[PDB]
Amino acid sequence: SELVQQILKTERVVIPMENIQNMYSESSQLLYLLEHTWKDAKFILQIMCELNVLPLALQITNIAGNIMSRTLMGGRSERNEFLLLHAFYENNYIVPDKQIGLVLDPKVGFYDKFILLLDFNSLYPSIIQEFNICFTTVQRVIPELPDPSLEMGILPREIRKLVERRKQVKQLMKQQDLNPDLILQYDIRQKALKLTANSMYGCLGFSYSRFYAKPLAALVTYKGREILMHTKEMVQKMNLEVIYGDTDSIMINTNSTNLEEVFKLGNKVKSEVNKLYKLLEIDIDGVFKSLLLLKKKKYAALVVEPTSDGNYVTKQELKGLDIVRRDWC
Amino acid sequence: DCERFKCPCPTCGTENIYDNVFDGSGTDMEPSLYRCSNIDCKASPLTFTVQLSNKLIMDIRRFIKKYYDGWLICEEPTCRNRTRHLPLQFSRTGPLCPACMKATLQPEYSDKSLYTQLCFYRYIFDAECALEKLTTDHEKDKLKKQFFTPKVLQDYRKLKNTAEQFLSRSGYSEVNLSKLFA
Amino acid sequence: YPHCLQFYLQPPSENISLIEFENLAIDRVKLLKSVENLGVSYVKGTEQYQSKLESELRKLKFSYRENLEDEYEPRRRDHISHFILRLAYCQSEELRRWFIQQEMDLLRFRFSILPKDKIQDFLKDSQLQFEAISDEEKTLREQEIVASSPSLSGLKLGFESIYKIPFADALDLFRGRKVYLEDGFAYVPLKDIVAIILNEFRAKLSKALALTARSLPAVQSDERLQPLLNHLSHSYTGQDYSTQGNVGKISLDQIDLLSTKSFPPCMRQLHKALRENHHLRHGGRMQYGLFLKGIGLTLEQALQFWKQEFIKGKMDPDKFDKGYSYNIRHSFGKEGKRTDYTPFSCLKIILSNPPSQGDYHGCPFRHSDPELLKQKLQSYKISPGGISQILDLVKGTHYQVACQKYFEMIHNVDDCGFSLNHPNQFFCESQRIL
Ligand code: SF4
Ligand SMILES: [Zn+2]
Ligand SMILES: [Zn+2]
Repeated sequence: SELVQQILKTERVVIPMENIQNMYSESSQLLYLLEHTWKDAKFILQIMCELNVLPLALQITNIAGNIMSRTLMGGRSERNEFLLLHAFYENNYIVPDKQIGLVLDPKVGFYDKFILLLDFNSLYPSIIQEFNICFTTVQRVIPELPDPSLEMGILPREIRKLVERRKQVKQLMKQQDLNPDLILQYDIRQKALKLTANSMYGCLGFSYSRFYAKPLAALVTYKGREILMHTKEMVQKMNLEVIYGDTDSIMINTNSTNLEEVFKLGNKVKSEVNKLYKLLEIDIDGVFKSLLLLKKKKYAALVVEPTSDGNYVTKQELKGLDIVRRDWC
Repeated sequence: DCERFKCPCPTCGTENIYDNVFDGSGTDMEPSLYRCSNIDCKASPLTFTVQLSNKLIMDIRRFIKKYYDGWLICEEPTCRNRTRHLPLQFSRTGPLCPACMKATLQPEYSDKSLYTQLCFYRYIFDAECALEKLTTDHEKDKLKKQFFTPKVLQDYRKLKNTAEQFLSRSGYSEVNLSKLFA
Repeated sequence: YPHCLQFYLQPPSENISLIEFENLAIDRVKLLKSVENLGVSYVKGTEQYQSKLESELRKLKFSYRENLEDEYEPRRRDHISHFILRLAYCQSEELRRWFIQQEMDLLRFRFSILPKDKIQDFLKDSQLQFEAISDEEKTLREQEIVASSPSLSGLKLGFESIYKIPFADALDLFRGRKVYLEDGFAYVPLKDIVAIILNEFRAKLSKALALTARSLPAVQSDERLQPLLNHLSHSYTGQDYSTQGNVGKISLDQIDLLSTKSFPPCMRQLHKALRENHHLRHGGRMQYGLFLKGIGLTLEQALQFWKQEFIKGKMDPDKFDKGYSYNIRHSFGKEGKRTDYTPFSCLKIILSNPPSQGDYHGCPFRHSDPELLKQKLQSYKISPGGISQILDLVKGTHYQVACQKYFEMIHNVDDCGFSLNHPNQFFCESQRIL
């Protein structure tokens, strides 16, 4: 409904029941519903034509190793299980089978100076690799990480294969004069890899999945929690402020009026968090002119992406300010 | 932000309000229950302790009435719905209004009130404390010399006792350590 | 002095008064912060460091003479105090550090005064090997003890109840060749006894500490303990001494005169600034503003003061009504309660409210960059040695004491009289000395 004009950017004329008899008494508007359905399917295709669902899902399944016919249908158990089992049964185990965060009290208050958006894309695969956790590698019956002095085992090895394949993509991407075909191939491939990497930990918290060894999940949560906490106190040192936190996001204050030193502070903290751990990444994604805070998932802001020549496009953004009581004047 | 104590006079017909033990000004200060407020009339409400007692209970026994019947009200400052049929879905803050499906729900008489108010009662009947906390020697000695018998004291003691026991009966002052460190 | 001195253990599952709960919380936190301050002020063995603490500590109900088994009052208070604050600091390393470190040093002090017999017997009650030599062995082994270690001078070793040990926990007293050996039952002066006690204490204590932090969610389903859930180190003091409407009445004109001798650096500099600019931002005044209620002048008088400093700086004499003065007045109205209806405490002008370009609200000792601030403070006609020893503590990121030493100097009086926490208390003092 909304998507009709967000990505697709057109109109969606819709007709309830009581006008269906009107259109029974009508040839122009009935035919109009017909051509409307025509355009409906059309826009429905344009969805794929732009988002490139087909080759994306295709490549994913290719790397996933499971029935694409059961892929579109929706699932995270499949695109994790039927992938992991590939390797796990090169390692002559025997698995079981089928049967039947932290808020940080967002300090609401308008903000005037520029605001930066830190993304912890790839946080859970990151921490898991960083601390070499794998089923075989914990006396799981409160649990504790072993000495990293062992050789990395099974699951982080697969995570590492995925990460280095992302590295491969990022390396060969810097080419020039490539046919737009292989260009899009690369970019979409990278997207797909990031998709499954973010999916990764999901294969555990979903109790009804096979590998639901919950102590794993408890441990990982504890770890990421302390991760975020250290992050907060470290940047807190830096004479700045930290308004909103979440498992996979940090909305942070910047407290300045310039535009370039901003990126310097970005790169600064980008290296700071790396001083904690190398494999862990961070993304200096977006910049806000001024911003209002009501809740996560519900606020108002000015997306200010820096256009070339140090200029910037500025658009409003109203994340969820509806007016439900259709009663006013 | 609580509700004061209002009181009916048994003889003069007027009404009263009992905020703090002492009735106002400094060296002049006098006990609450001493004289009816209405300037002229000279009845002294103290001598009707027991009657006061009644209203005390017959008042508290509606505050509790509210809570266990606690309303439920909406939060998103537009919706403003009021009901009791607690719905079943849930989220971080708690449950969610059925209409404004994007918002929480709050109790009305937040327990914090109820306990606050019961403290507010137990406050103004336990003069002993406020007497002890008083600074100036001579004021204390003179007023005690004046009109703090065993009788007056004992009557305060009686009503204050009723209040205090009636809250500490069982709701809130306890924190069961045996479940807090397991 | 009391039985109190004991190694924390075994959470006491009673059931208690909510009031007493938050009471103990505040009390103990006060004790901690204080001990830290008192310590960082002087050096340990100085008798100020003793007198002051043994005054405060005894004042807050934790150390008196002999009584019954464990339901004696102050020992019980100590007990429940700790085993509450345990729930306080389970959410950092820095926090858990600070808590450990402080409790450590406290126990050190509070223990260093017990009578010697009580010392050794309570060590006995603590664990097994905590046992004492016979002083005959002092004569028998003076050569061994003295010549063995350099931790003793000459022959004058006092009548210390030296102790028998298992080497198995001597793990540094001996490998450093600092003690005689009798089949690992080395004999060491009391000093290292205190040392080892404190080290095993730190170990066991941290080992316990981590556990609760691994077992938090219970509290999450209650909100009575919402402050101590994670709300101690924040913008409430010990308590509101310099609160609304304390001693003071002074006419407008005198303010500037008093300024040059009474305004803590933050204020003083902001008042200079508004003396020059005659204009201020949306937030700024809302510090200075409430700070004035410190002395508590009447609104219409304060309104008049601000009017002078407003329209002389060309602020439209009509806006004033429906603009600034409006909220300036409301600052004594209905809502503002604990938000505006209060003055500010340094721990609100430090831990938050970032000060921006060219603005003045905010702790200088924090936000003012170091050497610019060096010349700046020096411009108050200050000996550079004081400025240096001050900037030292300033980079020690503990500032109240810096403000303190500054005042100490600028009035030359060699006691701070207190441990400052609120600028208005600072002011009431500065007026006290007159
Ligand atoms: S003690 Fe705090 S409020 Fe007072 S001058 Fe120093 S930094 Fe400012
Ligand atoms: Zn009457
Ligand atoms: Zn609703």
